[PDB]
Amino acid sequence: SDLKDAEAVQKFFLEEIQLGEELLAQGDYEKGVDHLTNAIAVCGQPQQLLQVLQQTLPPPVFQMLLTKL
Amino acid sequence: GXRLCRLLSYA
Repeated sequence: SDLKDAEAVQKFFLEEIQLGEELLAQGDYEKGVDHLTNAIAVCGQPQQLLQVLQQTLPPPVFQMLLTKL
Repeated sequence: GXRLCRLLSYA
């Protein structure tokens, strides 16, 4: 890992979170969760992100997100 | 979209 490698991961992470958030605002719960799942997948320790998402999403939506990992 | 990213940085 150089700076390019981490930078591409940070950028993907940020794009997916943004898409996740927009799609959910539009009520496409399924695709929004897919995007959030991609952002979670690239974090070695997603606990804090998950706690923030639990505070931000409706419970059944957060639930769903947990089943996908 | 973006408020979620902002919220995540804050720490």
